[PDB]
Formats: sequence, C-alpha cells, structure tokens
Amino acid sequence: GLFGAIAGFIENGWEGMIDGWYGFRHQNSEGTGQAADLKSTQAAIDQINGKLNRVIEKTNEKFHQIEKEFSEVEGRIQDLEKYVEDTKIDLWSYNAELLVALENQHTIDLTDSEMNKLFEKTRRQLRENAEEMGNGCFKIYHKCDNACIESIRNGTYDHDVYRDEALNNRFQIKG
Amino acid sequence: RPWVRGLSSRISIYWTIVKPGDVLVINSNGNLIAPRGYFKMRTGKSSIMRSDAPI
Ligand SMILES: *[C@@H]1O[C@H](CO)[C@@H](O[C@@H]2O[C@H](CO)[C@@H](O[C@@H]3O[C@H](CO)[C@@H](O)[C@H](O)[C@@H]3O)[C@H](O)[C@H]2NC(C)=O)[C@H](O)[C@H]1NC(C)=O
Ligand SMILES: *[C@H]1O[C@H](CO)[C@@H](O)[C@H](O)[C@H]1NC(C)=O
Repeated sequence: GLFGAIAGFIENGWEGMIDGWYGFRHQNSEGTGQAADLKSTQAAIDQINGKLNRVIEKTNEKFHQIEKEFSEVEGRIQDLEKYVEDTKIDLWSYNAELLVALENQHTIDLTDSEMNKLFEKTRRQLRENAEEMGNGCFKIYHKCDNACIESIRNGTYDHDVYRDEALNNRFQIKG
Repeated sequence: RPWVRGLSSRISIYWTIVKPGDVLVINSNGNLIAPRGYFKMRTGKSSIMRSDAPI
C-alpha cells in the first residue's frame, strides 16, 4: 500500500504466525524462533474495529412511506412515485459502493503503515548494532541469544551494552 | 355495469375528517349511504404491507 512494507519490501507473509498479525522471526547462534507483536497487532485490530462499528448496526427506522409496487398503469403520479424511489436507490447504491472502496483502500494502507511502524520502531532500537538487509530483516552484528532477541521484541534492548561488539563486526579489518 | 355478485349498480365510497371544534353536516335528497359514527385517528408508527409470507 502507500507504505511499501506489506506486498513490498516484505516479500510475503507468515501463515505460520497464528498468535498475532505482526511479529518477529530470528536466527542466532543456538537456533531460530518466532513471536507475535501484540501492540501493532492491537493497533490494527482496534482501528479496523472502530471503522467496523461506524458502519455496522446503525440502521434508521422508517415506518409508513410511499408505495413501491403497482397493480395498474396510472401515469403521472406512479411515474413520479417510481422515479423518487429509483433515484433514492441509485444514490444509496453509489453510497455503498464508494464506502467499501474508500474503506478498503484505507484498511490496506493502514495495516501497511502498522507493519512499517514496527519496522521503524525496531530499526531505531537497534541503533548502530544492526544493519538492514532490506527484506524486512536486520542483521544484528553481535551475539544475541533468545533473551537478547526478546529484549528487542519487548523494547528493553539496551544498545550501549552491545555497542563496541557490534561496531567492531560492522567495521572489521581485512587482517 | 359489469354484473358483480348479481348487481350491476355500485356504491362509491368517500371520507371526511372533522377537526376538533369543527362540525359535520350531511345534506342529501337521495342516494346517500350514511355514516354511523367516526373512526378515531392516531398518528403513530403504523402502516400496511402487501405480503404472502407466513407469520
Ligand atoms: C347492459 O349490458 C350488460 C352487458 O351486456 C348487461 O350485463 C349482463 O347482465 C346479465 C343479466 O342477465 C348478466 O347475466 C347473468 O350472468 C351470470 C354469469 O353468466 C349468471 O350468473 C346469471 O345466470 C345471468 O345470466 C350478464 O352476465 C351481464 N353481463 C355483464 C358483462 O355484466 C346488462 O344487463 C345490460 N343491460 C341492458 C338493459 O341491456
Ligand atoms: C517484557 O515485555 C512485556 C511487557 O508487558 C511483558 O508482559 C513480557 O512477558 C516481558 N517478556 C517476558 C518474557 O516476560
């Protein structure tokens, strides 16, 4: 969408991630692992639910109106009676069509935004300790066990603690 | 007129709403199908629907 993250720099999606909408996957010295991000997931869910409320269950209440089906040909009034209703239905059909279009464009660009936001949140936490591959992955230039990976996932990663190590590898010498 | 239920004559129905403080006066020297009273009128959420759906 507008943000170029989902169906853009992030190749495809994980049918495997079933505990969230957004999350992480990693590989360190000891192995691999994966875990869903709740925050971004709730932002997306929350916005879509808000949007869903405005649309859903908001019906008017109408009682006696005009007639809309006729047994005999009459002329001037029934023409008008039919034109009024027909006119009403087309303007309402335009209304529905446009709403779903604008709503859907919006939901897509929105969820795109939330992926990318996560990405920039993580990018900023990692400071000079990581470089971006460009497929949604950061190459962490220092040893990061699962606990280290988790500190990132829950935003408590302290980059000063791993700076010198990281810098060194990011800028090694041919020697 | 076309025979209906054996008759070829008809009745034409009419109505007259009488607002409070007003008064109704019927005058006729023939062919009247006189009223017997009045129906009370209400304004509410009612209406009618042509339908063959089972309630
Ligand atoms: C004016 O013309 C109309 C139409 O020709 C006449 O109406 C007809 O009246 C007769 C009365 O004999 C009706 O007869 C009845 O028919 C029914 C159904 O067939 C039956 O139940 C009875 O046994 C009887 O024969 C006839 O149906 C009816 N036709 C129509 C269209 O209404 C009317 O009498 C004429 N008046 C004069 C002065 O010519
Ligand atoms: C650190 O992140 C969240 C903050 O609420 C906490 O609930 C989570 O469980 C923490 N991670 C671990 C493994 O405790």
